[PDB]
Amino acid sequence: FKDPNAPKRPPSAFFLFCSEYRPKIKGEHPGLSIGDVAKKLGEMWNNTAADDKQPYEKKAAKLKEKYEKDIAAYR
Amino acid sequence: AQNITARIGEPLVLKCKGAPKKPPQRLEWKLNTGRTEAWKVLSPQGGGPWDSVARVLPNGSLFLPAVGIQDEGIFRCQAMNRNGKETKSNYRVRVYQIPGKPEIVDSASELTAGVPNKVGTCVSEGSYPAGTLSWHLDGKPLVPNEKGVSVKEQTRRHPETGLFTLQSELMVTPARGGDPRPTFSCSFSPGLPRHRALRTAPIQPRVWEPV
Repeated sequence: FKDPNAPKRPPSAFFLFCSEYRPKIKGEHPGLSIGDVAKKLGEMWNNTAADDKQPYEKKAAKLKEKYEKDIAAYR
Repeated sequence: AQNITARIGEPLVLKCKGAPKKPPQRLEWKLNTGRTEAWKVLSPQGGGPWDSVARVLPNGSLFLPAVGIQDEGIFRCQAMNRNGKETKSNYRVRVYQIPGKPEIVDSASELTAGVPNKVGTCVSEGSYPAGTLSWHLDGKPLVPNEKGVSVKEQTRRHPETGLFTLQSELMVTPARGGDPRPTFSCSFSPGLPRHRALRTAPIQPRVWEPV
């Protein structure tokens, strides 16, 4: 992803949109789906009261990806 | 959107052809209402092959929230959608949502007339900037031209909770008459649309008996 002291192609997963609705492979729960993390991107604000409970949008991939923050983090 | 602390992402300059609503903005559909640099179809949406910056879209789900200075306003609207005209806007919002609860500061009541006034407490917020005062304390009409009734500005200030502004009635002619009845009128607006305010008193120089 690289060059001799010179940019990475910065690592971040964007696949995991659902951060607190999906992830329950942890405690009581051997099963929640691999699809439950990527196609349900409205999660966190749908835990609040009746004020502003709508959005969740942005993410961050890896592969070439982050040309705006931290491709400088090896450039 | 355009006058709200809320949602997100559709591209204008005013009433010429090619102008969807909610700020901001990202290409040429020109200038002077809004926050980003450029003036049309907008997303730093994020995801996909430009997850660095964005996901730009042709179906029209492309995202950034709100208002400002330089994006969808005053233009001779040849900034290619097609058309066409000299049209205008400018908008910058402040916060308002579902309201509530009372707000309390600034209360002290009785020193009748004559000397430096001390604490005079009547309320509001909301201007660019807030306002003024006068010289009062509390009641029926004042007495003219005696020893100086004075400023509000030792009252318990707070500008933007909505709980101190102007009280404008003129004892420019000050008083030594008697009872707590020189000047009084202050009464104005509450504070904030999540929890609002309420109102308080005139401004106070003491009368006495060193009899």
